[PDB]
Amino acid sequence: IVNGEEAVPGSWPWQVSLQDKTGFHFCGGSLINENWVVTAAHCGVTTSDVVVAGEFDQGSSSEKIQKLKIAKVFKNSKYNSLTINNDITLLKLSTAASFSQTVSAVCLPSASDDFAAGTTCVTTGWGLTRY
Amino acid sequence: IVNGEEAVPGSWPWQVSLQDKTGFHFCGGSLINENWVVTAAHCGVTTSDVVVAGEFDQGSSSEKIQKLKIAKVFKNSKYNSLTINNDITLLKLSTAASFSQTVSAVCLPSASDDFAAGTTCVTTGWGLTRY
Amino acid sequence: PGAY
Amino acid sequence: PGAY
Amino acid sequence: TPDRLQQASLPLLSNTNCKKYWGTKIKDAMICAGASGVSSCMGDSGGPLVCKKNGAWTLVGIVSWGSSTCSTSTPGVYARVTALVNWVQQTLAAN
Amino acid sequence: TPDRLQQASLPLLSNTNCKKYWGTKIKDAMICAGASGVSSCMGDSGGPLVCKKNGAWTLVGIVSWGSSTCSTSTPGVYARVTALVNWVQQTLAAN
Amino acid sequence: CGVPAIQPVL
Amino acid sequence: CGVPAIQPVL
Repeated sequence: IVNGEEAVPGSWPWQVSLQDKTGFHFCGGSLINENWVVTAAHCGVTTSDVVVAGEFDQGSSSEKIQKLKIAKVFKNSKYNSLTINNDITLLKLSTAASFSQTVSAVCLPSASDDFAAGTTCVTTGWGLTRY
Repeated sequence: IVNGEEAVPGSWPWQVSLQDKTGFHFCGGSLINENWVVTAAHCGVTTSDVVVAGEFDQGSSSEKIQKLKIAKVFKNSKYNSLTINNDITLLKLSTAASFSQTVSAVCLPSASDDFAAGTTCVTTGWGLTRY
Repeated sequence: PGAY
Repeated sequence: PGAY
Repeated sequence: TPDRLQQASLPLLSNTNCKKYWGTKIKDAMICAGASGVSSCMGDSGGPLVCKKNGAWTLVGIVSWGSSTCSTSTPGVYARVTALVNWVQQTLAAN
Repeated sequence: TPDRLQQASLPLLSNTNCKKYWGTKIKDAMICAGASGVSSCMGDSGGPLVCKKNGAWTLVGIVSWGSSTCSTSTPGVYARVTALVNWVQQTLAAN
Repeated sequence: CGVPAIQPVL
Repeated sequence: CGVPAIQPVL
C-alpha cells in the first residue's frame, strides 16, 4: 500500500499472507471461514504454498502465527487471464485455521448488495509502500 | 502474436495449449519430454487445467489432439511475482503424451549456452493477433 | 498498468 | 507493460 | 515489501468514472477504488477491500491490478465480490 | 485469440539494450526479443522462444511479459532458459 | 464474521 | 529433440 499506515496488530483478523516454500510473501488473502481462504486467481497459488494467519510483523519470530497447508486450489472457471477478469480463487485448507482474537472471518456480501461510489472503504496488506 | 503468420500445421510439435475446464485457451507451453511441459509461472496453472498437444486449429473437431491431465504443478521457488522474474513452471503430466509426427520435444540449452544479440529466433502461439 |  |  | 501490516481508507468509484482512466479494461466483475492519494501495490494482490455494512466489515473487493507504478492519483482495480459470490457459495457448498 | 497457430521470426536483443526500453524491470533471468515489427501478446504467455542451434530447435525463452498494447516497436520479455535450466534438470531428476 | 476482537483504528 | 517431422516454413 502506498501512503497507508501501520495497522493496529490483530485488528484485521481475516488477513492472511500467502508465502511460497522459501517464506517469501507474494499475495494476500482473506479467511471467510476456518477452512477457506479467498485470494486472486492471478496469484497463481499452488498446493506447495502456505497460508499464514495471525501475522502482523513478518520480521518477528515471537508472534503466534498459524502456518496452514493448502489442500486444493479452486480457480474460478470464469477467470480470464488475458483481461484479469473474474480474478478470484478459493483455497481449501488441509488444516482448519483456529479462530481467536487475531484470527477470524470477514463477511461476504449478498449478490444483491449495493456499495455506492463515494463510500469510504479500507484495504490492507504487505505490498510495496513505494515504487 | 501480432503480425505473425500462420504456421504449417504440425511444424512446431512441442507447442501445447493450456486450456481451462471451459476449454478456453489461456497460455502456451512446450513439451520437453513425454511427461513434462514447461510454461510460465504467471500462467497460474492448476491441476484442473488441461494440456492440449497436437492442435493446430482450435476451431476444428477433426484434428487428432491429445488432451492430457496435469498430475503436479512445479512453480520455480525463485519465481518472484512482484517482478515476474524466474517466470517458469514445470507441469508433470498424469498421462504421458504420445510422440508422433505432430507431437515431440523441444531441446533444452546448456546453462553455459550462448545466444547472441542479433540472432533471429522464432516464437509461436495462439495469443492475440491485434490489440 | 500491471498485476498487484 | 502487462503479463502475456 | 514492509514488515508490518499496512492499511488505508479509500473511496469506491463507479465503473463509468473508472473507465475514464482505464477505458475498456474495466469489466463488470471489477470495481475501482482510490485515486485519493493512496494506492494498493505489488504484493497487495489477493488481499481485501472491505466496507462496513450494518456494523460488520464486508468483503467488497479483492486486490487485483492497477498502475504499474502504484500511482496515488489513478484508481486501483479490485475483483468485484458481489459478482462472484454465487460461485463462492456454490463452491463451498459442493466441497 | 486466433484459431490457428501463428509464428513469427524476431531478433534477440542484449539485456543492456533492453534496459533502454524497460529499465530496471529487466533482470538477469530475462531475455528480450522483438521490437522488429512483430510482438508476442496476451495468450502467448508460457509458449516458446526457440533458436536453431547445430540444426535443432532449442528453447531459449518462455513468453513472459511486455507492452500492455503489444506494441511492435518495443521488445517482448521472455524468461531466460539458460538461467533456469539447472532447476529444470534438478526437478526432473527428483520427480 | 466481520467483527474483529481488536478494533481497528483508522 | 528439436527436429520436427514436419518442417517449419519461415
